[PDB]
Amino acid sequence: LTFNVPSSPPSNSSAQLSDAPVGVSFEFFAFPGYWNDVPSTSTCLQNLKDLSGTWPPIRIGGTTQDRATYDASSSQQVTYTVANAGDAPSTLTFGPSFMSLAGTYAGQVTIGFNRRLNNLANTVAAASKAVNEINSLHAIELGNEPNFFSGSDPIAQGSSWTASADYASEVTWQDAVCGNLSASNLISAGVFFGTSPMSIAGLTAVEGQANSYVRQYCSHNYPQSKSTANLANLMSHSGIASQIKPFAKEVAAALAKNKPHVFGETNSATQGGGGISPTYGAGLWLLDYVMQALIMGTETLYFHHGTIGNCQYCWWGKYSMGSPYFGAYFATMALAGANKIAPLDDQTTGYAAYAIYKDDKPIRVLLYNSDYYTSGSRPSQTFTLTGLSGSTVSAKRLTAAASTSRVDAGQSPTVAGQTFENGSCKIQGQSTVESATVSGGKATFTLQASEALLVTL
Ligand SMILES: *[C@@H]1O[C@H](CO)[C@@H](O)[C@H](O)[C@H]1NC(C)=O
Ligand SMILES: *[C@@H]1O[C@H](CO)[C@@H](O)[C@H](O)[C@H]1NC(C)=O
Repeated sequence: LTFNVPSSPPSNSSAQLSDAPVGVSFEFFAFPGYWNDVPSTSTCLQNLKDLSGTWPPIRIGGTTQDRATYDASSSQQVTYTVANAGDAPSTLTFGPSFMSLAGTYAGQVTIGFNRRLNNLANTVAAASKAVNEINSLHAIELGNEPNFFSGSDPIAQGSSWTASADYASEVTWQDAVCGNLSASNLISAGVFFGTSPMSIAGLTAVEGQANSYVRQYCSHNYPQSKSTANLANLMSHSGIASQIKPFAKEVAAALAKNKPHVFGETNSATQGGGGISPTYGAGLWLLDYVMQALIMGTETLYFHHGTIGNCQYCWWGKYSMGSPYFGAYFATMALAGANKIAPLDDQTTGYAAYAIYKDDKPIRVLLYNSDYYTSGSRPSQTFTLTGLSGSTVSAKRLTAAASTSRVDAGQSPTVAGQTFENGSCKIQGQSTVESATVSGGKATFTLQASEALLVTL
């Protein structure tokens, strides 16, 4: 199989990309623990900034943002109790210094505040403090996954919680927050899990003049639950194309309002992840999902990091690295300084090829073999690229022993031979770069099942 690399961006290219499309979401209550108690956080984020030149954008939110109340007179960043360190708190408070800690991050920061408890004055005070403390503030969410609120939540005001109820609530909360802050272009609106029963298409229809308050429209996407866990299905190249397709309408609806779309919270599987979430294959999902989502028109994807020590989809923890970080790293490397990406394949098979442009010139090609592999002879697929200049190209390979490979259990993936230190996220090992001949403007590469290859032109 053979892909031509066009000399300028194809018609099915992505829009002009963000300086750092691969971002990170941190569970609200846990954010200070990530900054204070998890030495890998600093280095894992610095490694990605080292590739792209831009700090990964971050988002601080999740279900616990709708369990949280702002305490203007607390000198604590976050105050809560849990019976078991693996549990998320049922209630918590956060001080101004929570926003101050967010404000120490140099990359774009999105922070999520509470709408479920209907404490509008308290959320307005939190928003004003966020604007004062967070120089790199990007956006503020007013409620997380409002599609999961019910008639028993304060925000529902003793009436059924419907899509229409949410959309009207969001307009009122956008107007109150922005009116109080004399602000516009600030709110990360929707924040919906999937596209039903609430959608960006429905919300945008209702926003009217409240769109000037919106910074971006936000979707959450988790392809699987612990119950639908299937690693082959997750990482499948054509399966990813199907999986994201319902969001195309959402992206269209945001961009029609001249507002970017984001996946402001996304990861492989729900409830902190299941048995497939810590695997290399989940990293390969992440890599390909990022590329397809950006071509679809999303600006940024923010990959969720949950309870410290009880999070299967996390890129890192206190003591160990996670296989999925390799997908985030490789994605960041593929996109670094790039203006555009285009799909060279038709997304009907397991095999992907993407041309990556800078200044409307092809600079890299990303190749992906999504075939699932755990035992026996490992299959492979040859990829031929045409329209190349020169005598030679270089490549870096992402591989591991198996689709199931976990860093714990000692089957760390490698990115061009390198790994990341448990407990620090420091880069380890000698980088190996592959060479391939160019003859008649053609080069051929071989990817084993469950591999990716980044070719530099
Ligand atoms: C600001 O917030 C309050 C709720 O605290 C709301 O009643 C009021 O209408 C808001 N003011 C403006 C100007 O939007
Ligand atoms: C993108 O367009 C190219 C032609 O320029 C076509 O070969 C390829 O299949 C297309 N891919 C998709 C996913 O539309």
